[PDB]
Amino acid sequence: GPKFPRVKNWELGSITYDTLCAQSQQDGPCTPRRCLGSLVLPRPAEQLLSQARDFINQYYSSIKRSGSQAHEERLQEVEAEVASTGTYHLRESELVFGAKQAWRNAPRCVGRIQWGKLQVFDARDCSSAQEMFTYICNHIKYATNRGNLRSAITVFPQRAPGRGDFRIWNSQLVRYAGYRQQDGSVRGDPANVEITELCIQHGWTPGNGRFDVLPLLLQAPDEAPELFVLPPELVLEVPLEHPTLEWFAALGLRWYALPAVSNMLLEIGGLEFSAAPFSGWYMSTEIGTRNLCDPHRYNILEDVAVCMDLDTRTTSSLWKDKAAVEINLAVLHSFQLAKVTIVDHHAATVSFMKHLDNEQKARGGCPADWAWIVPPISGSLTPVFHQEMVNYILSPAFRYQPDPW
Amino acid sequence: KFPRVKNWELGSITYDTLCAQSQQDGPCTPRRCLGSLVLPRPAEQLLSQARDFINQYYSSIKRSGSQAHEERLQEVEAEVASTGTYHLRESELVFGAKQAWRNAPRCVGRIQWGKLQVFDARDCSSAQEMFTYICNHIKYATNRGNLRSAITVFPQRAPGRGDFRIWNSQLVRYAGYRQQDGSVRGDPANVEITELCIQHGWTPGNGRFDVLPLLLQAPDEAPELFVLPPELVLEVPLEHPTLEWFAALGLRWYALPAVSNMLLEIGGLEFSAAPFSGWYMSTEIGTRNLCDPHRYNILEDVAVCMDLDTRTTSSLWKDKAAVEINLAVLHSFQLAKVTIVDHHAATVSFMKHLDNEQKARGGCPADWAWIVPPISGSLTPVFHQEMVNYILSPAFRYQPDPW
Ligand code: HEM
Ligand code: HEM
Ligand SMILES: N=C(Nc1cccc(O[C@H]2CN[C@H](COc3ccc(/N=C(/N)c4cccs4)cc3)C2)c1)c1cccs1
Ligand SMILES: N=C(Nc1cccc(O[C@H]2CN[C@H](COc3ccc(/N=C(/N)c4cccs4)cc3)C2)c1)c1cccs1
Ligand SMILES: C[C@H](O)[C@H](O)[C@H]1CNc2nc(N)[nH]c(=O)c2N1
Ligand SMILES: C[C@H](O)[C@H](O)[C@H]1CNc2nc(N)[nH]c(=O)c2N1
Ligand SMILES: [Zn+2]
Repeated sequence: GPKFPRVKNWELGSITYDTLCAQSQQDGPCTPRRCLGSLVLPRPAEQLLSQARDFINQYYSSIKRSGSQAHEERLQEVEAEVASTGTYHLRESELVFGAKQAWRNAPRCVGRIQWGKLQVFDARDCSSAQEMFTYICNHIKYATNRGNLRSAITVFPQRAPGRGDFRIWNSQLVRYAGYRQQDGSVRGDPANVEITELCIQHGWTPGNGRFDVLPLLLQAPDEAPELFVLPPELVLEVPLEHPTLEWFAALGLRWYALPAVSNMLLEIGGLEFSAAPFSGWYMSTEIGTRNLCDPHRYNILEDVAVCMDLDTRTTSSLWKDKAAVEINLAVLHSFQLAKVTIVDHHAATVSFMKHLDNEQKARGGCPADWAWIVPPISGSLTPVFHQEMVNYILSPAFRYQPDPW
Repeated sequence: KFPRVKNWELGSITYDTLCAQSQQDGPCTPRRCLGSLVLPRPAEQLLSQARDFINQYYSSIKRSGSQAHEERLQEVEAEVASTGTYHLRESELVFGAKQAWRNAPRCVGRIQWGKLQVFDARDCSSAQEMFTYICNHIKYATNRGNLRSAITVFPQRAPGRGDFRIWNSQLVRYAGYRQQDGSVRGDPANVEITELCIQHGWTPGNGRFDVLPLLLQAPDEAPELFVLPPELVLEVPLEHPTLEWFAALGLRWYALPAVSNMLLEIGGLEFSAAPFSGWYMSTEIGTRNLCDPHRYNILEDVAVCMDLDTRTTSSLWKDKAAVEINLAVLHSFQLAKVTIVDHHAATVSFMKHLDNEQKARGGCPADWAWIVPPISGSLTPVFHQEMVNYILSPAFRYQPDPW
């Protein structure tokens, strides 16, 4: 019957039609001849005006005022401003709506049940690297909130014609050092090799531990970046122990409480906020499966299996699956004990199914990237595994952007 | 512009150029991706597919462009022009079946693709004859537990008449008996086929693991019922290497996975009954068949036996039971000496396959959501590997249920 993607849940037998994808203005990487959905990197003038008009229409709808005089004056305001300046500026309440809408729009986030609850710090008055540092520290203090984490975003000035960008160089506000060795290996987190070497080229005195917190490299328009060390008491970490395996604590493993992405671009109504770091809380599989067990990350699967006395010489003992489970349980248990917000992959995905049902009623669909939504252990044990998903790009949005160097 | 395909664990990059040869559209468009969807959203026609397939064949035997080739193309041409259809030589059929398996994007076992026993059953005129061919196939493929991949191919679709079909979705399937209180005894995926069997006269049982009969159908005839002789259906009792109470759950599974409702398309010709088999990957039995909520759904029972905290997701009880159940399956198949492959060995060998395919053909169509196992995804190398999905022919396809 309906001319929109049919979407099926194979566990419960239920069908829906996504009508929201109609609202996609921006193409993704797929064509009728080939599906490129599994690729991680999906490879103005009047152009700005129409993005702006579209965003202002979205704002007036969210407050139920489409067609009103407040609505048509705001449009006229926006084009007048572009008319003479080439760009325009967002009201405070517009920025707050657009930031939540960007989270809500993100196909790869499983945490969107929470989308309506986001503290938006407005930092569009910021004019130096020192000041960014102050805002960032404020963000971390508020978001961390002694372990009872609160979702938050801090928005720095938008991109502007000619003038250089605001940029945080690090990919997260909290990142462990990755030190390349003589023996070709790496101490710390291999993911952070490059940002580590940049920090050093820029005058940071490197440690040599597995869990050295990096300084921040902050860049204000048309200036070399500057280096700022986070005060250690601001950076809450959790030491990792296991509820029954007494030796697990002796491994000296740890992770930080606050995940906070700092290198993504927040785009709203054509405006481009190149520095707009955002934070929530972790799903446990991010730490316990990916960060600790990826072969190219900490890679601790073998060491843990040896302690558990598993047969690591044969795949069919499932030593990998057993070790990974215990690591995940340790992460959950240690966060619980420390009273630091965290969510397991079962709670997370159940809440995402609720989110999908909310959005079906509210917008008639929800863009979602199945390969990312499904957890990296125990996939089919979660209800998202059995749920078809339609992936597409809406604006406002979080986007990847080239690295500044 | 061709796709860049990156592996994120090793940082290596390929380009897929094989996809340029795709002639069929997939479910996606520029505006939206539909890859996680499970089901799909004249003479010159047949003639191009035929020419193209005959060209694939002669190329493969390196006898391309020449005499045997040009004459084979004329034969196909002469036959289509007069009859609106043609027929394949046995050795072409053999090439086509292997190539259809090779091209299947959802298949993690393709390293094996060159090793396929092909039974030509195109001289089949009755359900009875289909039954005999189906038994030889089971007997050959099972091989007392040393499983061997096989396909049996029945007579192709013809404009004039209905299809040869096997109603059952696999050759071995456990009964599912719906209760008046909604609930199911046996395998809830097989409720509708169980019911069809009874309607066509089968005496039901009441076990959790009662093996179904086959419903075989010769063209335009009511389907016919046939019982598989119990000694043809090899089964493995499930026990656990260290948990003695596990055996007592009375769980088992059959050795031979043989798909029997898909359509085999070669050279524009369609083979509506062409059952195929190989061997199981352990996660198919251990994770999906026994732990899916809408399958036998044994996760809670196992967790209670292991004495775990059921009250909370965050004890990871589900993850712990799943792992033991998969362990039980591998141990049990190893003990009965029946071919099985675990998901680590399987995905490791699929990686080697992508690499062979890259050198040979310049790409490999693969469906990431189906290749990555349903437990321990990121623990296998495939998780970390970008994959391009597209339809090449020869191919296995879905087709509608005959009832
Ligand atoms: C409330 C707690 C939250 C949880 C548990 C959560 C969970 C996640 C997870 C697990 C991922 C995938 C991570 C990975 O594999 O690298 C993700 C992606 C993402 N989330 Fe969240 N999220 C939360 C809140 C937030 C917030 C506050 C924002 C921004 C306002 C956000 C925006 C994103 C974006 C943009 C991505 C995808 C990044 C990319 O495409 O590469 N989420 N989320
Ligand atoms: C030799 C051992 C083999 C193994 C271990 C294997 C493994 C698998 C697995 C795990 C799947 C996913 C099935 C599911 O989740 O339901 C699959 C899909 C498939 N395999 Fe295999 N395979 C093997 C051999 C074969 C053979 C011999 C054929 C046919 C000649 C074949 C054709 C297929 C096809 C067509 C699919 C796709 C099914 C669909 O689209 O629904 N495979 N394979
Ligand atoms: N490689 C780099 N740049 C770069 C360029 C393009 C993309 C990119 O990756 C994104 C996707 N993946 C990465 C992280 O995204 C995440 C990470 C964690 C995450 N998890 C959470 N629970 C939350 C974070 C924030 C709110 S919830 C949610 C999203 C960030 C990194 C650099 C490394 C060092 C300096 S530049
Ligand atoms: N049944 C429905 N939808 C439907 C229709 C066609 C196909 C389908 O799913 C596929 C996926 N999967 C199924 C069989 O595929 C398999 C199964 C097992 C398998 N495993 C193996 N190891 C092998 C089998 C043979 C050689 S290796 C490899 C492939 C078949 C579902 C309907 C619901 C309501 C009205 S109609
Ligand atoms: C190749 C593949 O796209 C890549 O490994 C993806 C798979 N799914 C993922 N899912 C999440 N949430 N995060 C990731 O980094 C990835 N990696
Ligand atoms: C919606 C989703 O695509 C569906 O559940 C798929 C996911 N991946 C799968 N992968 C395999 N091998 N088998 C399956 O049945 C499925 N189910
Ligand atoms: Zn796609």
